[PDB]
Amino acid sequence: SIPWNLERITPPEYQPPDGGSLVEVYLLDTSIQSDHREIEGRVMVTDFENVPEEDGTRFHRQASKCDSHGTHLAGVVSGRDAGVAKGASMRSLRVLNCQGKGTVSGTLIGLEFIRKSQLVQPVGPLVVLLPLAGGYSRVLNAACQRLARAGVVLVTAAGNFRDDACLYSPASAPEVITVGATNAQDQPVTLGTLGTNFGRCVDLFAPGEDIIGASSDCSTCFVSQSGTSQAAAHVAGIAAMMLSAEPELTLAELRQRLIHFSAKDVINEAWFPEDQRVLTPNLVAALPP
Amino acid sequence: TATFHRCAKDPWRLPGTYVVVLKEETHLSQSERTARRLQAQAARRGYLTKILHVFHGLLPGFLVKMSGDLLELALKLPHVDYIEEDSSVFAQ
Repeated sequence: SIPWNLERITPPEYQPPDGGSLVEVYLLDTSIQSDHREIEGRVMVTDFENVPEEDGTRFHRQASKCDSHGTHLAGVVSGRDAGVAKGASMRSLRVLNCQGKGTVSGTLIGLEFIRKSQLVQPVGPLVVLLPLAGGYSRVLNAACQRLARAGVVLVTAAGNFRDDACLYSPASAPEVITVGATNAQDQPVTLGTLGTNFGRCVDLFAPGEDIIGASSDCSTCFVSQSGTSQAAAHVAGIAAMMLSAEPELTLAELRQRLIHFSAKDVINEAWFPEDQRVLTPNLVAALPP
Repeated sequence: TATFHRCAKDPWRLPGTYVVVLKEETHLSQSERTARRLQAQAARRGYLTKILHVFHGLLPGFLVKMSGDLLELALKLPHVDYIEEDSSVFAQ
């Protein structure tokens, strides 16, 4: 009757009809199918684009393929039928190409564009979703830390490398809320021979396996996807809902609310390497009652 | 004390493009002048450079397309905090 992940984040059909309406969520991702019925009118496509050229001289830039990742994530955050925060407005920036590849420099220019946009026309609290990862980057971590210090909430994917999230960015930036992925059995997600990252740089886990969301194959199509990007999108939606109910929350207070309302000790720590079990938070995100 | 950094995951590096990060309170006018000074010093050594972007708002600095041979010279520019070689990010 309801996608497993929306039931999982509901404290024990998906009820909130217009959650997160005071918040604007910026998405730095691939292109999006902005006329998909699930997200039409809810996502405003900015003029921002900074992407590297695709690999392979004979690449075919089909819109359904190019838009797959970003369209699904925009749906997870604010989608009409399958979204977490159905009242949140979104603004999309294109920093990933058709193959899902971007650059640290393009991501930096995008984070700057968000701050410039805010200064020109301030609205309510902002949440920035970064469903991407690269190697540890001093400059990307610094840019995230500065935007967080300026009052903006950042949420990122822990990474899908079954490795310590501290070796990746923006996952390793302490000021960013870093999200790992769990499945319907509340266990860490396996993705081929890899899976969710773990360790002290992860703040919490959220549903990230077989997540129903908008499919760019057609204007009413839905598809299931898995990964720490989907888990981060759940936390961006939960944060938009918490900030819309309590708009005066600081970043520290919001982080405290996310931990307090999470389900505790449901993950079997045996999945993580031995030394990472005490360092990895045993928390799965949920909405407040 | 200006330092150089490049991605530890060697296949994810993007050599030839560098983010020159200036000290925290550097003003935009100073960032633009530092980028122009880099181009002039590089040209005296026979190297072309291209300033792709000048940063202001979060981090002061600029993005430059140039040979990494110019990195020792670039680290001596006024206001430089550090220089990072560009690298890849991936959808998760």
